[PDB]
Amino acid sequence: ADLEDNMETLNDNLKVIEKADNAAQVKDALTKMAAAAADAWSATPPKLEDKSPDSPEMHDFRHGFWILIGQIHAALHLANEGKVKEAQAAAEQLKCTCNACHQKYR
Amino acid sequence: ADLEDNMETLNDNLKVIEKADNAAQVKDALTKMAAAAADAWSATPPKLEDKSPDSPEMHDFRHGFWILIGQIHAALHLANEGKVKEAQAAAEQLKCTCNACHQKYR
Amino acid sequence: ADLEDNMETLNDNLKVIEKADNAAQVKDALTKMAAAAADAWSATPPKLEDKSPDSPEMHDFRHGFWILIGQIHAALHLANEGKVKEAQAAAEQLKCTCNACHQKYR
Amino acid sequence: ADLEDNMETLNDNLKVIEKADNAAQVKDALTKMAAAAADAWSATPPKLEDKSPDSPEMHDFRHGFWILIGQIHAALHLANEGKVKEAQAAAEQLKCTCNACHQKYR
Ligand code: HEC
Ligand code: HEC
Ligand code: HEC
Ligand code: HEC
Ligand SMILES: [Cu+2]
Ligand SMILES: [Cu+2]
Repeated sequence: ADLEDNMETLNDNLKVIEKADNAAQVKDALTKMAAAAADAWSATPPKLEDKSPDSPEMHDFRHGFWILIGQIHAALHLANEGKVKEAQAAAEQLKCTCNACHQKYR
Repeated sequence: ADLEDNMETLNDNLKVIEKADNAAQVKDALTKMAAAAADAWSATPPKLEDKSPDSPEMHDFRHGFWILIGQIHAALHLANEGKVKEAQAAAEQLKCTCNACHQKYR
Repeated sequence: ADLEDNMETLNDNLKVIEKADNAAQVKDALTKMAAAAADAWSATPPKLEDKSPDSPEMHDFRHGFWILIGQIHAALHLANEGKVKEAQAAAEQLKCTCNACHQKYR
Repeated sequence: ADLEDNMETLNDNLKVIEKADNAAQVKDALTKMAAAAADAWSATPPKLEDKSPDSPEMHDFRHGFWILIGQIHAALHLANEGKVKEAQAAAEQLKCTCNACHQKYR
């Protein structure tokens, strides 16, 4: 999609997890978010349309995305091991990368 | 997806990346493999239908999707950093994980 | 340290962790847990002294060592933000990875 | 310990990883760089002695060791499967997270 769209894609599935009924709901959000990640991972955001894509600062906006996905599929290692409340909670305790990025980069 | 088509996409991108020129195809191909081995996460294997789905075998079967998916995203990290070939590199070392499964759960 | 030793260390620091009181008292045994898991990662127990170091069945064994200290730090990663009972919770899913391996190769 | 000397632990061990020819040298070096990361993780650098441990400057700063030990361990993977060319070829690559959190927070 586009950097801004992707970001609402993840605003969606992150409350649909918090809402999560079952273990497929979670499983499906987490999918459509690492899906939704990668797409962001390759964008240049507003601010840093001045830093090279080689810049230390782009590595890191790009590494914010790294981190995120690791946090996601580690939520998926808890959705697929039968326990959703702990997966749900990895998905809340996830906003720490979210705000991390924004503050640096939005 | 069904397992063996997930596995086919997996294999097919493992060839793309192997035969890739630049940052995109690697990124695009590893982005595909992601969703792919994401999906197989839950998909169930024949040889483990006679183990509970909340068993240490089934845990340790899904756990190999955890991994896999990460070497993929770690490679994506170098793909998404311009380090084209060494994403191709990372692509090949992946294959410890893929195998390690096959020799346990195929 | 050889095998059994890295283990009980990993298995003592677990108890230390469950009961402990502060994020810095649960830190240092999640670091202990790790450091030992690093030294366990070179190991080759009896059930796999059987097979080769290039064996995939060797590679899968030294992969729960990858997983584990992966999630050890996902657990270390919560202590550091004042999240104690969450990172003591991570300490408890994290043993489905002690699980995985024992059910295969001990 | 205080973070200061942690950040010269890490550096030299890079000196001592690209000053290897074989496993343990590249396999142990990386070992203690993980301890190196582990303790630093908790410390408040000079430049955030004004912000709260709940703050997204800190969340992010100490997320940067999260990564690191991933990139380290991940290069210890290949160190343990025997792959020195591939774990050294990969330790110097971690580079772009050394110099990523420097430029931001150092
Ligand atoms: C590295 C990313 C991988 C590649 C390349 C392939 N796989 Fe797998 N895989 C696994 C099992 C138990 C099967 C059996 C299929 C079934 O029973 O229906 C498969 C299947 C395949 C196939 C072909 C299957 C066919 O009949 O056509 C290919 C070509 C293939 N896989 C390639 C196990 C696993 C697994 C468990 C965690 C890992 C991660 C991978 N395989 C990874 C790869
Ligand atoms: C937390 C993640 C873990 C705990 C807690 C324990 N293990 Fe391990 N383990 C593994 C093997 C292959 C052995 C063989 C023992 C031998 O060498 O004879 C063990 C052993 C233990 C022991 C008993 C030690 C003794 O004989 O005196 C305990 C209490 C124990 N383990 C607890 C394999 C693995 C492994 C593979 C990657 C995982 C990650 C762990 N074990 C993890 C834990
Ligand atoms: C690794 C970096 C990264 C993290 C992670 C990230 N964002 Fe963003 N986010 C950005 C950037 C850059 C912008 C501003 C992009 C722009 O203005 O074009 C942004 C902006 C947004 C926007 C503005 C949308 C718009 O269309 O104007 C929303 C909504 C948002 N983030 C939600 C989220 C949520 C929810 C999460 C976690 C589920 C998240 N973001 C995680 C980098 C990130
Ligand atoms: C998570 C953030 C982060 C990581 C990752 C990081 N640094 Fe540091 N670095 C810092 C901070 C903060 C300081 C300031 C040290 C102080 O005086 O407390 C620093 C300082 C240093 C120094 C100067 C030591 C001094 O006494 O001033 C060196 C050398 C250094 N880092 C090397 C490295 C290397 C090599 C790596 C990667 C293996 C690395 N750093 C990774 C944050 C980081
Ligand atoms: Cu965090
Ligand atoms: Cu990087």
